[PDB]
Amino acid sequence: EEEIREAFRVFDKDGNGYISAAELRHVMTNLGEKLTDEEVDEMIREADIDGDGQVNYEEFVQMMTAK
Ligand SMILES: [Ca+2]
Ligand SMILES: [Ca+2]
Repeated sequence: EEEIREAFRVFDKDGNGYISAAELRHVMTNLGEKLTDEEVDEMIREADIDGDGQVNYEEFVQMMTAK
């Protein structure tokens, strides 16, 4: 849907394909709830399921969607 994807398009402001923790916090800002840098690091954790040291779009799905 646009909600998830298109807002994700705004989320990736640069459209680089890759999400940083800092951008997680952006999405968090969009979400209303803004967590601090500390938590943003936890965003790497919760968002980084593949374990590459980065947050990607696939993982953006894997974080919310999960399994
Ligand atoms: Ca980005
Ligand atoms: Ca990753």
